[PDB]
Amino acid sequence: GSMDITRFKEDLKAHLEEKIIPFWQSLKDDEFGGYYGYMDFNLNIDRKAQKGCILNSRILWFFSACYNVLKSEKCKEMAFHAFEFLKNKFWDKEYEGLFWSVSHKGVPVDVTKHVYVQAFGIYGLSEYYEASGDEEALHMAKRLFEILETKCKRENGYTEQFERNWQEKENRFLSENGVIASKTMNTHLHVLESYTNLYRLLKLDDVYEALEWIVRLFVDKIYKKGTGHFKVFCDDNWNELIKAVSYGHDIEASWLLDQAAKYLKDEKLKEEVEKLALEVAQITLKEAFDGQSLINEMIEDRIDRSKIWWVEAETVVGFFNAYQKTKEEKYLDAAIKTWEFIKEHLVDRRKNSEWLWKVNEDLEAVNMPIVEQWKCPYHNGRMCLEIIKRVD
Repeated sequence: GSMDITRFKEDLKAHLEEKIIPFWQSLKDDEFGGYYGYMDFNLNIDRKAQKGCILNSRILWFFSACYNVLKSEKCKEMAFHAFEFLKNKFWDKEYEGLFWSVSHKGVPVDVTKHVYVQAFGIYGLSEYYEASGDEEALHMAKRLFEILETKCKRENGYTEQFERNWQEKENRFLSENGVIASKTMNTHLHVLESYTNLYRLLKLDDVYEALEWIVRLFVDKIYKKGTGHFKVFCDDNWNELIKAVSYGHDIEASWLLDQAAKYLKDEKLKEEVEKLALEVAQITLKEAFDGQSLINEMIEDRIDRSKIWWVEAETVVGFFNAYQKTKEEKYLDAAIKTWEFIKEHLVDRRKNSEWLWKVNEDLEAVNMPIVEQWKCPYHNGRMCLEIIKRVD
């Protein structure tokens, strides 16, 4: 460690406690349960917004994680609130697993079953089990795992979308030209993430084997060897639909794979994964870090240089992780620079706000919501919690 690293940690801990935690506490829906589903750019909450399951599971994970790391009793209470809504409204009592979305009152809006949603369920429920000891949370997380492995898994990865009763259907995620992507890196990344958390807490052999399997899938099929980049949207055989790179997903995968590797019982695979993770960090730094922050994506030869909140959050963690593994100061410098960028350009200066969704390539704010089904406390909250955990 160092003086700079110690002060970096102290800065992030203060930010988490003084900005992020109180903001998300204010989204608690005491009328119908869970958390309100939308807040616009002008900081207006739409209490009647539909509630996404992934957003609720991310809030569940976040408050549970805050308790597990900081021991805030209030955060545990906020986690309980999210857990109640998951159990009561998002959990399908008849066919099991988690609905895609419900109304603000909890009425099912979209009852289809997506692997992306089930994975975040496992991630949040396992974290909540650690926080609370609630065996019901454990049971649901285990059942989600069993359903993914026995109903959704195929030889080359997971089929990603199902009817409510687990009959498979075509996926819902589309390429930029509107073609359905049957295999997506993002869905499979969050399976990996959730299985790592589940194994961390349960050490069960079935879970271990599935963790190793999805890690191997990333090494053998999803990673583009030597390039530092993963495939993004693919057909059913992991052939790319478009030449595309998502730099935020790359750098997130780098440290999530490195994290999974710590549990691997195969030393040869562990060595390969650690090498892969470092290659991704090195190339991300070289290609996508512009001196102050990370750009977003490149589709064919078209580069999006917008600065997106979650991309910058994952960059801080991914580069700090690379520093820890290599002791190369360039990664530390990039991590702290990216945080200073976030502080100056993405942390909302208005009262009663949090982080902006994005600024454009000229660092101008763009009208986007502060809270939405896809904008959560998980990426930025986890950035803070990871540094707090990692710095002694």
